[PDB]
Amino acid sequence: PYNKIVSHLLVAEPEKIYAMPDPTVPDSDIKALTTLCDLADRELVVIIGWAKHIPGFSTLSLADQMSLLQSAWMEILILGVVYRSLSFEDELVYADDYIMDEDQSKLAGLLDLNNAILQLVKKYKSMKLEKEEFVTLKAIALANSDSMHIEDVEAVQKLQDVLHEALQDYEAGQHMEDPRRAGKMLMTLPLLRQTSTKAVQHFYNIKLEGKVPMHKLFLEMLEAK
Amino acid sequence: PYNKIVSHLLVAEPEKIYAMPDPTVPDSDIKALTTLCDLADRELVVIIGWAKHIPGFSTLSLADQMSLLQSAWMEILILGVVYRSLSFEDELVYADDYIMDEDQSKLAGLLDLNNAILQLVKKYKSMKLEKEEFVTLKAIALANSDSMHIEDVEAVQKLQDVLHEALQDYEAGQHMEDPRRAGKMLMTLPLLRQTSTKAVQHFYNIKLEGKVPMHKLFLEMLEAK
Amino acid sequence: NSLLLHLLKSQ
Amino acid sequence: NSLLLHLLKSQ
Ligand SMILES: O=[N+]([O-])c1ccc2cc[nH]c2c1
Ligand SMILES: O=[N+]([O-])c1ccc2cc[nH]c2c1
Repeated sequence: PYNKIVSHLLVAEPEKIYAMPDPTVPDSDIKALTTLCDLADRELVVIIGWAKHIPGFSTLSLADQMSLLQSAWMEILILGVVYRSLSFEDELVYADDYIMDEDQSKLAGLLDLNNAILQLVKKYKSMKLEKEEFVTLKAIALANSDSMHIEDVEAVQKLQDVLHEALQDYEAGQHMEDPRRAGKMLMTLPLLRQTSTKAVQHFYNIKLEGKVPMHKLFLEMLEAK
Repeated sequence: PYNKIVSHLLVAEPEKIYAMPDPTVPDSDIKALTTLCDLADRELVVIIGWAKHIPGFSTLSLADQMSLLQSAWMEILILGVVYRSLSFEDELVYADDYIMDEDQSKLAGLLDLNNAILQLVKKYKSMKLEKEEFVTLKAIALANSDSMHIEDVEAVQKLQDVLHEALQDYEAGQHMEDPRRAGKMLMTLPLLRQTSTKAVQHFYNIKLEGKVPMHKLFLEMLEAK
Repeated sequence: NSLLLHLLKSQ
Repeated sequence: NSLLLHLLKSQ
């Protein structure tokens, strides 16, 4: 029975979407990446919707709303994979119908990116990350996304402050045994940022190599980096 | 009159070193990068010495000591440039005798890297970063460096905890007016990580391009990434 | 003009 | 063997 912003982000959390890899297409690197880029395109729509439930996000200018999402979108996608993967060992749950082990990662050419995502999984598993913390960190990653293009720096700082205050209140209430738990959660964000950079670089390379079709929204978010 | 670990890191802070660009060599991209890589080689020696004053660092295995420094060395170099640059506008103080403006950054091919370093400067300027916070964040960046190669995960977590506790105690004592200041400082670490990745990538590219001579220690730290 | 903007203005 | 190790063992 905790912080109201945390409560709200929990009920704002979107429903899972399925990858639905085309069962008429033969299994290949191109099929795996096409499947993952299609899933990312669809999850970006859901993410834009979610961001509007984040208290105060909708009061920013449309330019600032776009700036935060263009900076943070891959971090938010990664955190979803991470959260879904916490009850697994050495597997990434991209979706309930798309669980990637080492074998599938090698076949997709994603072994290095997927190993970095697994390092995030193993850290949050050792901290026993709760859904409450997951949704709060997702929002903080959006607010703290270091865009060079913000118009109202004070308004974005205020959003950062509101969500950080929510995280601190939740940990103070729920995790009295570890007075440093909120800071330990914030100290996971550098590896999240690092992994997002590697993922965006990787998918940018795939876009240039021209062999994997990609939807308009995914390509626009990739172009913005 | 504050936290003893902070006090200790302050008196452990190494003396400035000069870049001493060779005055017999004509100004070029190769001279600038040779000067910066030589300065980095020399600062890495100073950094290894400093790390030994960090309470508990010397009790880790030699393997774990090396693992933390191989992961964090560029973040520590960047934080030094950032701190020296806080009283300047749009200039990076690599050393008292090596201050880079836009013009010099373009000539070195460093415009993009130096713009990212300047974003860190402008954030810490807006927070009025103190030397106490700077040395504490430097130590936290070393302890929180996300090496995949640690032997004693619990011992490194314990070091992370000691330094995080120092930061929280210092802000509680010195910055009563902002109960979120310690977390705001921790929320600067993702941009530091991002900038370190860009810097290491850039200098790795220079190493492969084969035109800039580099010293043994700098090349070894670059190889470890 | 951007689909991101479109979706931010939508419903 | 590594100069990093050497300098970590030194003085
Ligand atoms: O690179 N990623 O971490 C990544 C790539 C694609 C998707 C699709 C859904 N979540 C994703 C995450
Ligand atoms: O890429 N850097 O930020 C960088 C590069 C070189 C040096 C030398 C001293 N500090 C440095 C920082």
